Amino acid sequence: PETPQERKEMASGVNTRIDDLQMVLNQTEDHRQRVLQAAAKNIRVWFIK
Amino acid sequence: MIFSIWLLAFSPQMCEHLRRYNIIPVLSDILQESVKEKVTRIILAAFRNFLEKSTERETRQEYALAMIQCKVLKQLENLEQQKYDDEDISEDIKFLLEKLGESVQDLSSFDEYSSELKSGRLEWSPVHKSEKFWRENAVRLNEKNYELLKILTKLLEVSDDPQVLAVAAHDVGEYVRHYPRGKRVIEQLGGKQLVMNHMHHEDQQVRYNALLAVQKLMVHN
Repeated sequence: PETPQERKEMASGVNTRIDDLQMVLNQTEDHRQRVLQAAAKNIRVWFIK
Repeated sequence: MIFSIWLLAFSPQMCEHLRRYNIIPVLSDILQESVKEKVTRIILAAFRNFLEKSTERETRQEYALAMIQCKVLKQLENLEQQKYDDEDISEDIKFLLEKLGESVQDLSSFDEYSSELKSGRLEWSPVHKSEKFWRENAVRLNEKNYELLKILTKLLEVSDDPQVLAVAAHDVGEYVRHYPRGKRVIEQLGGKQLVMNHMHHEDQQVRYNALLAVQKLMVHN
């Protein structure tokens, strides 16, 4: 944007998006770790089976 | 016993009356769990008799819906890859796969989808998992000034039921997945915050679908 005020409006959008993304990403990574951990139990059993 | 059930299933009058006994659930469990070709054949024959002989298209749809819900279509697809000494098994599989395919086409109607949303019946009706529906129809949710999205977000605001919540989140996810312009619409409805709350819901089924939905909302500008 062309002015400090329009840049502030864009930055409010960015600050919103980046926080939201990081909150989702934290839970995304945590969920990946649960999925991996569940499978890391199961591989032993599943390999045998 | 199932040969006796198959005899009952032959007559249209009995096909309408016997619905009360929950036959398709029980016989679908047996069809999934039991290996024997005899049992398999006579169940597929009973199912064919139900969808052929029922007095109503609605009774056929009730049976076919119960079969689809009871994972019968997935089992039929596996049974199509399995092979037999009696081709009547394969013809009954093809007949059922076609009649359940028609039931999926009926269920894939945007009017049925709309009716289920308006009725709040967000209960994993197979419409929700119809990739064909979402891929080819997701733009339709914009109708009547975005009325179906207003319902989905209102259900994510109002509902206690984890099924209704998980399903409404799933629907928001598929809406974005097949109509990316819809991200801005969900943001205009505030619905991003509802799925961002429900990713912390007490039920993992809600958490999972809410996580998928917020992830699709957040996937790109």
